[PDB]
Amino acid sequence: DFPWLTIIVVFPISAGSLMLFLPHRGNKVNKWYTICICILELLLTTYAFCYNFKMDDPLIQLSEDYKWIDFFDFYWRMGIDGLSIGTILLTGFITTLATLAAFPVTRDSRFFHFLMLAMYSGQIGSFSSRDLLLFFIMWELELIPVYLLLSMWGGKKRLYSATKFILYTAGSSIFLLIGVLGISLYGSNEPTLNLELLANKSYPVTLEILFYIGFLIAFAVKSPIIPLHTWLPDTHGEAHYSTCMLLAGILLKMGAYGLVRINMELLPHAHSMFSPWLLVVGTIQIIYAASTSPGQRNLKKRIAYSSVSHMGFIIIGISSITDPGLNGAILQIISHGFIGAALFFLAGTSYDRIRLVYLDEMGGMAISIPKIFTMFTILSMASLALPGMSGFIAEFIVFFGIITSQKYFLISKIFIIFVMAIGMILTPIYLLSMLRQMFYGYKLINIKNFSFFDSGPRELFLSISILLPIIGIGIYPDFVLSLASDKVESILSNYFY
Amino acid sequence: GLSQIEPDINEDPIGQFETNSIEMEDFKYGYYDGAHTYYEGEVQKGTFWGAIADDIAAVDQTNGFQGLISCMFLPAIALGMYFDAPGEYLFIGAALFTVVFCIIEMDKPDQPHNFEPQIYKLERGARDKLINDYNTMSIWDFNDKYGDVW
Amino acid sequence: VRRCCCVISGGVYENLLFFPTIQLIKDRYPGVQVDILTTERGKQTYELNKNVRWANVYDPDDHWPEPAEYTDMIGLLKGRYYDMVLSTKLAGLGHAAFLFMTTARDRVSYIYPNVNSAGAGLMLSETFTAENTNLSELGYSMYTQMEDWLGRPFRSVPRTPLLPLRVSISRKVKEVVAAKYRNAGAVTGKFIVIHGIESDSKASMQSKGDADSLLSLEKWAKIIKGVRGFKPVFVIPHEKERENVEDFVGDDTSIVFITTPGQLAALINDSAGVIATNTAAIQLANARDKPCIGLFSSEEKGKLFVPYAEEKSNCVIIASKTGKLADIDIGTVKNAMQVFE
Amino acid sequence: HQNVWSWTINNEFSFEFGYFIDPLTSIMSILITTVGILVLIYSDNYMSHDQGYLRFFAYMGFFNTSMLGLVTSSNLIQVYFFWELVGMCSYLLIGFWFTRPIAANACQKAFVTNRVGDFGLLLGILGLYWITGSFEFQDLFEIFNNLILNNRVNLLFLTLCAFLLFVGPIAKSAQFPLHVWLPDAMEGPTPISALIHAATMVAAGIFLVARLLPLFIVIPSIMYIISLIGIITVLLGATLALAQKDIKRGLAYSTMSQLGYMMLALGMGSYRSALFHLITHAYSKALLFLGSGSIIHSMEAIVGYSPDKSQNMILMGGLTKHVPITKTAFLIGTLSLCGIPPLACFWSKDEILNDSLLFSPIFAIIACSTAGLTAFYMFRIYLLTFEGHLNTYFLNYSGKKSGSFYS
Amino acid sequence: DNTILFPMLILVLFTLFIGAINQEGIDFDEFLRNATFSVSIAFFGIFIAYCLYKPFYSSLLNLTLLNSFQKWNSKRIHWEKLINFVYNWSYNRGYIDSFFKTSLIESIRRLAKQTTFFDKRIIDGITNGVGITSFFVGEVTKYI
Amino acid sequence: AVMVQQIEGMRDIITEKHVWHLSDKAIKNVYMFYIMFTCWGCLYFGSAKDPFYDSEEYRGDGGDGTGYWVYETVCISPFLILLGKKEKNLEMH
Amino acid sequence: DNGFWIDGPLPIPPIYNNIVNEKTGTRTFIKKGVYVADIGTKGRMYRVKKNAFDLLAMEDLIGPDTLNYVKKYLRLKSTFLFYDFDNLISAAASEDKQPLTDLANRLFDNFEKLEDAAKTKNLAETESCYKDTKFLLQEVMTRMA
Repeated sequence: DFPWLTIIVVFPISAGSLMLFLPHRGNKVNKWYTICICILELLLTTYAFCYNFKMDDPLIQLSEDYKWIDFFDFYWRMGIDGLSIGTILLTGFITTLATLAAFPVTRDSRFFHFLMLAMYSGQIGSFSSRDLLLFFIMWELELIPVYLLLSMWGGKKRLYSATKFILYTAGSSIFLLIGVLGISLYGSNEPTLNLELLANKSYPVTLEILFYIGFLIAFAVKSPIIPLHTWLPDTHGEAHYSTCMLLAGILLKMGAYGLVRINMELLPHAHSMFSPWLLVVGTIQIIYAASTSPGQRNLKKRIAYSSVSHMGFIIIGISSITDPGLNGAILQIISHGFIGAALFFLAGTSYDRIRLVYLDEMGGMAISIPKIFTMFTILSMASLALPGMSGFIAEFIVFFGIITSQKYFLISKIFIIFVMAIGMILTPIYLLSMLRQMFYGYKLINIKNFSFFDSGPRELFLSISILLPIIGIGIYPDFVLSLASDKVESILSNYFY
Repeated sequence: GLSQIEPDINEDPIGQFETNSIEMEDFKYGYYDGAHTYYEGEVQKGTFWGAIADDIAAVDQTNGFQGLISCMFLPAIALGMYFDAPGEYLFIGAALFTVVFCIIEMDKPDQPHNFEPQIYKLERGARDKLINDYNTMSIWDFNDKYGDVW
Repeated sequence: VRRCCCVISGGVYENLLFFPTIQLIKDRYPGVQVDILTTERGKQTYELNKNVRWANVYDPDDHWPEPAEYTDMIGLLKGRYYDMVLSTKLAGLGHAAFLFMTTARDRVSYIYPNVNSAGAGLMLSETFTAENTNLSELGYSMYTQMEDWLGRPFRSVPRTPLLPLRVSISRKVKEVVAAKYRNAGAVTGKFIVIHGIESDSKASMQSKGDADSLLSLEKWAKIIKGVRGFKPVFVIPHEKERENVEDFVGDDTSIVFITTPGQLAALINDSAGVIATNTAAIQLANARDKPCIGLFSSEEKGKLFVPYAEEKSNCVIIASKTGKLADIDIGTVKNAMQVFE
Repeated sequence: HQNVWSWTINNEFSFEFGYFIDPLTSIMSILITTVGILVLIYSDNYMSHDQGYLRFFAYMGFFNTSMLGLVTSSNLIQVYFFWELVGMCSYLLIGFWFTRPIAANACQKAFVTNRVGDFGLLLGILGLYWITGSFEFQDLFEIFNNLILNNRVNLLFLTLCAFLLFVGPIAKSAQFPLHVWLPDAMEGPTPISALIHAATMVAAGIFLVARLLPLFIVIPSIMYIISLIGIITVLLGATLALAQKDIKRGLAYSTMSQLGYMMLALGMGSYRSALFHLITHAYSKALLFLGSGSIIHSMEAIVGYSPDKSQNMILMGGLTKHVPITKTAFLIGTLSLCGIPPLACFWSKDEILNDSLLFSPIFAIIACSTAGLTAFYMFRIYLLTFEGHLNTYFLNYSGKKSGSFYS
Repeated sequence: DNTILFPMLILVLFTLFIGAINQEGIDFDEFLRNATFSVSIAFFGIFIAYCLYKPFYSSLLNLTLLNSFQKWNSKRIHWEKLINFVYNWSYNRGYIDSFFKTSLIESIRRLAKQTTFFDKRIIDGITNGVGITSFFVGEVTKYI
Repeated sequence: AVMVQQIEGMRDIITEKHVWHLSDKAIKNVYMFYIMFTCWGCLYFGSAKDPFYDSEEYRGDGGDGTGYWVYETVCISPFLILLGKKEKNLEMH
Repeated sequence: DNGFWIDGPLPIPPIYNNIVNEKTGTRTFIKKGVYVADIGTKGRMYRVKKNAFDLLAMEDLIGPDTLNYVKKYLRLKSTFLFYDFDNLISAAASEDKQPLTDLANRLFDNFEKLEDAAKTKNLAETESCYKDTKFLLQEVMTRMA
């Protein structure tokens, strides 16, 4: 009918490649050019999502297939699921607000905003592609640009974190390549790559477990799984707020979404073997990443471990073979996208205002920056799984998917729920420790001579714009469930028989 | 901040967990926390419209037209429903609004906070990118201090 | 060489006595961008060199660092592309691998005398076996092996000293320390620093080999009462001592809070006299030809930390007859009256 | 009436957010609305000399909304929703004076304690969806009458789930394990010391047990657990307030004792006497807290603003001469807590002991002993403040007043 | 001010009106012996508070008894332990706050330092040791 | 909608059960309106006087918009004063 | 069958020898995984009434551009009703068993017709089928009550 997803995906790069030299040597022109491009792309995404996306049909919509390389059977397969459209809209929203938050950047702002648009294309390419090797292309295409907007923008030891991240992510993308090679070649007669043609194959268990290992080592670092999670506290905690609010906002969700696409509905009989252990891993992950966070003096590494902790509920909902579990996983993907994005945004602006990082220093700054104080408090409440925010309904529907699970038995459900809900005691501890360390207090040397600037209207709009979906999803969760739940049944129909 | 000299290391790393606030021994209640300040009598008028429009005027780079369209945009999309149901007209108009806003945001003023940090030396008003198309001033090499005073 | 690292350690004192070595390096080769990977309290001293570039903070004597920090600094020394290292961290294997992992053409380091340097020669160009394992106990020189290697006779003369310890103060530190002592009861010309106070703080710049280096206050009260006042300004390492000093020597005495050695040298340059005990104040006084007296706990430590007392003709070195820093407090007053006017 | 709606309909969810208007709801609604209105009127002038004063009423309005949604609650989903929102508003109100770090420690503790309670509440309401598959109150009361006669449900699991469901009320009503949040919640304002407890929020921990009594009397060992927690925290509420030099902390420990009396009355199965005790306590101890705030704002003119001085009950001294209306208010409130029969509220405690003394020997004579202790420390609180000499301008102690007089 | 009194007055009206609430416990949802016993113990607590905290110039008790009170308790040795323990109880807050801030939140803080140690040193140690070992073997096989 | 339910213990219940939903199209429309609001704010508040990142506090000292500008600045200004000190010693202090 | 986490097929709950099915297949409104709580015969008898009351009070939900949620609530509460009728029939008194399973069959054929009308976004046929299924819902509600 019309190449929709293609002009979604290629448009940021094809519009940032119009900045070849573009002799305007201030940040104004390219800043406004690229925020205009990002708004245009977000509106294209919405007009695809509103008037050309049926929310009831749990099948591939806006499908589009070309022929790129005939030897690999490598197409340009594009497609939207119920579990992928939410991540696509989240990509649009969060990357748009990221380039909004990057308004004050002026170092090499042309290159910065171009790499932002490159990430903006690559993430939607990873979420919208129904071809395995194309999923790998758009996985590794959001690897160099993130490196370049992580090593030259943001963070003290930015070079260490950037090389750690790029080598960790490449050393896992090679496992992803082992997986796609295994499935494509040793999948069946007539080797293919189209996931739509691939989701109804045999894959005997001695080979399905091998593919599941090859893909779980790939997605275990992007959605951090606690053996392989050390890239995040260095990467997020030493990055700029505009990059970090999509490193946690949408880049962390591939790997959680991937565990749904190429693990949950492509390798179901092996996921039925591996999810019992992914459950224990996620339950230990919540506690581990909620107990490491009080260990961090740093402000931003605290929120990086917070993201490692909140990914545990997504790991649990994925390993919960249920409709509630996976719907809670997708809902937590989106909820923590908003939450972690805005939290890293506010931590970066707080560092820019205060120019202090550790929580031992940086005492009471609430009277100095009250707007930042209240937005950080509201978003800590949203991180807290507080009702009225999307975090609560996420971190409750995942519990409900546990307690209504047919896979697991009560002797295990009790232990799992207990270790999960200790997480919501430990999460108050670190979040309100951060709040009382960085905002509650009085420093006698900071009386009036500093008089820092408050949250400007731009940053206030950032935080409020990321808050309103959190509130709207806390008061009415079916802004996120209703676009996925039907598709979730199309997952679980592969599991019960 | 600046810290031209090297700062003094604190011999008391107060604690990994407890905040950096003063103790209750030295805390003057009421005046610090604002629990006994705000004696009404030093307050001012401006009842909720003489201080909203004052705050809008406090933070605004919008001219007559850009700004009027900003005030009339969201009412147009709000009346995109509950008055009619156009459809793609809303998105085409919103894209037109975004593009004309971005073309307008190629402002005649350049506001030197937009420029690089290395530009802030002095006398930057004599630099005029505001009027001079094709500036042709090789100062963005950022490896040597050229005298651009001409 | 073109870029030269330095992985030195010890704190304030040991980083101070490395300035002759760095000036030696910059005198040996024409242009050397020198860098220092030292501990905190050591970077501050590197305001006073005018021969260094970066002066990062590592604390190489940690032995058990965060692998994030360890790998960060390894990659940093790699990406700066050095040609010499010159550690004087005093460790063999383990640290020798840390210098080897840096792409350096000439790895130079000190070495433990014990078995801990089991395989340091496999990675280093120079060995420099040492003494006492506590190199600052060796005294002021502390680098004679490193110096007598640096600029050995290959074409020209070594010239290992260049008027030893030419420290140099900036104008901003001078201005702020001037405002400090003018907020005190002192005038820029006629005042005398002290910098010996009983405390528990690393800002007194003592040593790594001297324990009884800092003198009490009641004995310091008797010392300063034995001398007529040339307005002795007291140099505390921490504010907790201020209310102690006023409790001992009197409220009228003016106290100046200095912990940064750069601020201390800015105080020395404006002072016309020094009564320091074995801290960095003695060497900052011998720098810029200022008159010290230099109390010590023994003539051995006095000769070790001040070997060139016969070359400045003002630093009339004083010691204690017995140990434990119990000095005479009588003749020190006499030659203090002699030298300060 | 149970006017339920539908929140989400995707899978097993089928969530509702309805309003179970029962006698207990109606009690809680009047008890919230009346005391909230009066505390708002109180805070109109208590906080008029506050710099950040409108955010206090933002928190208070959200707190009243949250509690009114908690008590008007058809399913454990909405109960839980508004339970944690009450915890949020408690955090914000207690750390309302964020500048003072003692309030920071207070609010961080309060929310952590409420979430140690909400841990139990969550993995209890999920245990009830396991045992029953309900998420509603209409079905739970019609299931638990016959559920315990089946075979798959383990009675040990049922009492475990019920104890965890009670752990929430333990935290909100300040019972023995999670009682530490209440005497440290005085670092915020006094209006919140009237509304957080002696009012809506600690009344919520009693409301939940009163609402789940139809499925706690059936479970065998949970009722003794509730009685034991209440009888432990009536003496931990009583032996604590005997020597608290502060006014608000003493009233808070007295509240911690009266809430234990209510949990004991629920532990006796007395569905009505617990709620009458709650009503009279929440209209008496709220009065005492408003009187304490008026005492305090009378004392600020003496000793300036310092909670170690302007709330120190010892140097309050004598205020019957100066503030007579507040004297009568505090006197009526304290005599209502002591159980004075004609001009006060003895009959609630009369029904308590009448339904208690013929139940068990352990939970009767010690309850009466703690009632005597209640009379003692509450009248100490009254006497050290009101009856006597001022103890701050006293010319045997205050030399400044002497030097000012003999000019 | 009056707007602080008006809430107190309404709450006085309530707690005086609530004290008389043919009953409506059934509609909505040893009588004098128990009453006088409960009033006896309550009046006993009242009296123990009165004889101590009510001053002598305003107490309705007789001076001949109030002097014998202190005469019987002029030693203050058996009260110097009871009052001591009661004040220790009320000041240490039953020692439960100290127990929790020594074994529950300090336990969690020790556990947090332990877990971030395990993360930064010996599971980030492996991830960083991959790179350290690659650097080291590179320099070794470069110089051997 | 109206149902009377008998229960042995307490009372009768008059449940109502208004099962509703926002609907598939209205959910799309609120997504639409919120994205349009995000556009409006991203443009307008982006064209607002950002008071912090305009003054000589941020843009003066360094102010590139990074997070390493503080650390590289306080690592460079030591080097700049050291270079100026060497220039001063070049001309006899 | 290693105690915790039975693995492999993740079986459905069974159908115990009843004619409650369709005889041209089992049934089509069956949600695959739902945690039907094994309460007891009185509890099942009341939960039938509650789910039938839900499906009955689902009248407001029906309308244009809302049939997806109609289908979802239908198949959900009808799956609950299915398993509850299964346990009620399997634990019946053997004299009210046959009328009850015929009642369940003539109720579930109508639920199947309703799901076929709502999944296909057929609004008018959905409502015209909702008429007699509402008759049947009131019928089962007055039977269980």
